[PDB]
Amino acid sequence: NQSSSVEVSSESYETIFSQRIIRDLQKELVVGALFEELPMSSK
Amino acid sequence: ILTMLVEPDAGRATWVAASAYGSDNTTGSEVTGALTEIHFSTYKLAAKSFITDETEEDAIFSLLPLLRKRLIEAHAVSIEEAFMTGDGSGKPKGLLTLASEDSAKVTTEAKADGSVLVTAKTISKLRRKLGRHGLKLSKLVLIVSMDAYYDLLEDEEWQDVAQVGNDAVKLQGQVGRIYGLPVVVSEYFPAKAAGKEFAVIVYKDNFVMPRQRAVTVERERQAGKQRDAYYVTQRVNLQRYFENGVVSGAYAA
Amino acid sequence: SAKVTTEAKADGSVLVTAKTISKLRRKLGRHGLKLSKLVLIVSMDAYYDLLEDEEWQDVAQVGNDAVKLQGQVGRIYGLPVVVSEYFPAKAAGKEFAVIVYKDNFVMPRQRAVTVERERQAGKQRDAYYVTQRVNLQRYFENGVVSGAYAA
Amino acid sequence: ILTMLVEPDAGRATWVAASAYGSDNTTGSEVTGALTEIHFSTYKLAAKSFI
Repeated sequence: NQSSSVEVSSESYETIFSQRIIRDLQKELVVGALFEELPMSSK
Repeated sequence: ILTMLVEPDAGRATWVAASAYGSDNTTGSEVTGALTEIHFSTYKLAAKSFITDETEEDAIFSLLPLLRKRLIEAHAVSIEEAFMTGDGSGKPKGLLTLASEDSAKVTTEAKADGSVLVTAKTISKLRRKLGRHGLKLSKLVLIVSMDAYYDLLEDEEWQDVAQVGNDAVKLQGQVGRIYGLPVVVSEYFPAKAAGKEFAVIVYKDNFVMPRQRAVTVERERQAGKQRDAYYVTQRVNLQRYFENGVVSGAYAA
Repeated sequence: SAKVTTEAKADGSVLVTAKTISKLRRKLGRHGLKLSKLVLIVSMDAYYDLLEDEEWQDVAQVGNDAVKLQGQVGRIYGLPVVVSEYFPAKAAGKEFAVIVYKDNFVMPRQRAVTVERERQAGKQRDAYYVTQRVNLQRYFENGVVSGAYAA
Repeated sequence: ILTMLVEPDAGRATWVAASAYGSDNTTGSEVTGALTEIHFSTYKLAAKSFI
């Protein structure tokens, strides 16, 4: 703050650090899993 | 200040060749990631008014409730105006300023003089610049100026009943949903002129209101001048998470 | 300065159409956003011109209330129509319709309509006197818009 | 004559800088207002006849 007669040393004592983690809207996946499986047990 | 963490982007795998089965290249490549952060702040809004202890007697009716109500309503007017189009110098950056500085100011062909009106198709064309967030309709807010609303009321594409269902203008005189977007009229838009915004669409969930203290009223008695000072202060700001979620249309240059 | 000079001519080259009437609501400003608190008044010639309006002819255009099926015009753009015959004569620059903010107007009055009779025996006459004191005033300086024929 | 009163319009506040967080500018500006009045009157209309 640095305006009173008594203030704090560094901004890290004026700040609240949060572990909350956020992400934006992400693209969707469509053609990844629309076809049907074909299991091969050989080469 | 308050800080939150933003998770990084995505990574890619690799297609290993068939000749690398007997070497360490079989296992592929590396995927690295680094976090980031953002911060929020606040701004202070203040106003005051004085009432000498002799004008109270020097009148037939009281004048205090008028003073207090004027204080509160002035405070609300200023905060809403600043949220509309406040700059960044000591005041929150207004929605229109955010849209302009994000290059989301779509310059339409409507004219400020009045040669060309504002059509509903033009309003709906702004949804493109929203990008990925424009696909969903329940998460959007539409706000139009007064003159935009009056030009909407005279749209050739909404007159006939056969053109637009039962909500034809000729039968109602009012316009409700435009292209599925509800219509809200606000009068705090800038003055009507060339290159000025007349409608804005925002992603509602992207914006937050950091706030430290609410509106507080303090009363001080100044016996040295025989007055009754009143003080009203608050600390708010308008902040958003990411750099997207707003689009604004403007008249032609 | 709410007299809107529209395009309808004073002879009959251009008629008076529903769009001209509905466009006046803009000049009402903030008051024009609520239809339930307005009144529209049109003259004889304006009403007869509306009866021939091109945009109220067909069933497809305007619901079931096309002119061809009824022959009279009721609600227009949501505004009920009232016909009055006391407008000035159809001439260049004169008016043919008016929209008023109803609640903005009051009619002050000091005394009702009173009748007094006097007997003048010197002339064998009975004089009858009818008097009243009224006026028409508004609260604030707005709420009325009128459209006029072209110059 | 009958006279009524008219309330004034709205004011606005100010955003103070952080540099003035301790001085006397931390309260910003002042909002003021004055009232107004209107008037009403009447006119007289009359008619007469004899028989």
